[PDB]
Amino acid sequence: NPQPVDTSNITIPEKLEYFINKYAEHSHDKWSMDKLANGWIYGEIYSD
Repeated sequence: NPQPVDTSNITIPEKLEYFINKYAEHSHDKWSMDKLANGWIYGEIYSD
């Protein structure tokens, strides 16, 4: 039985919000670079 531990009994510290932001630019940057490497094109219109 996969039992992830309960999560409602904890709250995110406020000091970690800046941290969450930073790792999110980290992830966005790596996602941008690797999709550019794979061939995803950058532009001003959304065309899959």
